[PDB]
Amino acid sequence: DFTADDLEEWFAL
Amino acid sequence: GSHMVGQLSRGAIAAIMQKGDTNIKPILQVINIRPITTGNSPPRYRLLMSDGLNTLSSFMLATQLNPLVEEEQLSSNCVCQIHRFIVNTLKDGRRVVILMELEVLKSAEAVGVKIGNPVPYNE
Repeated sequence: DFTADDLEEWFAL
Repeated sequence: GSHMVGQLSRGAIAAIMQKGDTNIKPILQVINIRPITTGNSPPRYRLLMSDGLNTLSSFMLATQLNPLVEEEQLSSNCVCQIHRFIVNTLKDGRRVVILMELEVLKSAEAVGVKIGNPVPYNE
């Protein structure tokens, strides 16, 4: 229920 | 104490990080569970996991498993087996591990302690 770009956002440095 | 570290899949974190393969069912200890600040529904949890050798911070729990966190079956110090997970590699090379299916083998109360002195994976 999420996208690859969601992961990038949640993991942003 | 480290006399229970034989219960954990030592080396699984390094193998996931290095090779990225998902055809294993490692046994891990939960060190912490924290909510990701997404600002929207559903809640999403990030976990710090140990395999007895290393810890790794980039685990996300799949939404269908949230009731384990909410009802406290999955909590700090419990030992669990991962039955299905996905590896997603970010543009910068970090790897997120999404835990899709897991089983709690021993509850936090039954384990009672942090197992060993795993070293944070560099990373």
